[PDB]
Amino acid sequence: GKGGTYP
Amino acid sequence: GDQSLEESGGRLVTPGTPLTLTCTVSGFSLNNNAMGWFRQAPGEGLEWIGAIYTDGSTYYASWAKGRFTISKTSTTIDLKMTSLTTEDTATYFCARHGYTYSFNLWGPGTLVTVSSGQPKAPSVFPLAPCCGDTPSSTVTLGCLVKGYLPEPVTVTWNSGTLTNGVRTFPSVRQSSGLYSLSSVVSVTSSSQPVTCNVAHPATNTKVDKTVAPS
Amino acid sequence: DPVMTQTPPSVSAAVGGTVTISCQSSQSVYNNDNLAWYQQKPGQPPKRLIYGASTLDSGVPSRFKGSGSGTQFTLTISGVECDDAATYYCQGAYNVDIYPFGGGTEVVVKGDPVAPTVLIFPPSADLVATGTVTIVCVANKYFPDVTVTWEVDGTTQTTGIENSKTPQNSADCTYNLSSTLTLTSTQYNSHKEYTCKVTQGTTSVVQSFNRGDC
Ligand SMILES: [Cl-]
Repeated sequence: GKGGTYP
Repeated sequence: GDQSLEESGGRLVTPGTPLTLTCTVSGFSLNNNAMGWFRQAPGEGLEWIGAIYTDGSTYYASWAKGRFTISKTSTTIDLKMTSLTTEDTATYFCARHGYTYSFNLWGPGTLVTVSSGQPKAPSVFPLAPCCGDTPSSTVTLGCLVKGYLPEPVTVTWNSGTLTNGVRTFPSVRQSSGLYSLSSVVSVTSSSQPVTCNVAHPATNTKVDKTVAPS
Repeated sequence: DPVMTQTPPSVSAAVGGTVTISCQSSQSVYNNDNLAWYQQKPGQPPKRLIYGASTLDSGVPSRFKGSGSGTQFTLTISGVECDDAATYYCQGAYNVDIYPFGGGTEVVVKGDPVAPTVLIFPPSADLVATGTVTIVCVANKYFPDVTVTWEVDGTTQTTGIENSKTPQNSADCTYNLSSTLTLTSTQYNSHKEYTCKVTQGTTSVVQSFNRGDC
């Protein structure tokens, strides 16, 4: 669940 | 597009008093993006406090575990802080996680001041050249903004319509804990009057000072 | 919990020169390249420059290059400009849920020499009436760094002095400086000549006033 839709 | 973050809640707090900061997000989903909180003590380095993942699981820096709590709604994350000491005085930032596991969007920050001082409005004094100085085609006039707590103050000239030739210095904290700064502006000596507009959000005070060339 | 160490703490380079900053990680970063670089200027949030060790973020000049893999990384600025004066941070990601930052590197950019203009502002009558006088001296638009001395009736002051230097100008690398002398009104009223002396290498500029003239 870490990170995201963009770099 | 319009992707943004904005932190709020920063204020003066006495040691031991709890404080919650809020980070309001725009233009993306917290179901698809993790978020972090960070801080930077005055003159010191950026440091990670903790993170909240898309499922609402939380992760903290060793020193922050137990004292700091992160939660979120559809559009906000918060940072519930307890057992605050002067070491927690800092600018607090929220940032968005990217799939490279670095932080790709940052808010402007909110200032937390942990202090046994009291919220104190600035006293504003005009800065003008000594009476009997030989005048010029231009003159530099200013405002001394002193004795306030916490930061920040805003200083404008002619209600934000005068920006050319404005120099506003960084605040300095005196050994007492109070802050001071000056702002100066160079204007044509023939020009209309200049007024500095000082606002202190913590005390909701505004002071105007029209500075006579002396 | 992984630790990033950044060197050097500080570096100075001339406009058009090259700066190199190093980051060591205590453990291999995730996928050997989850390492990011950020720029931060005073009063601003950090701005990510590089992600995945070598990819430039959007709205990042091509003069910024990131390299390295595993535990050793480099940021190089090829053709430094006055806009690149800032503190730079590295941040790793890992198998573990920790997002550590390096301690920072301050980059000072050496521009063309410019002598200061120096102004002194005597205290307003209402400031004297507070029982504490603040005398404000400014050194406007200069490079390289100056030293300030205060004299009262020709005697060098050793206390009550506070200096505040602006960030480097993003076009021309120049500074502004405020220096204040703080005295009781009783001390102010028992001396005549107040002098701000600003020295830049072998040149000094004084601004003085006589309390009785203002
Ligand atoms: Cl999204």
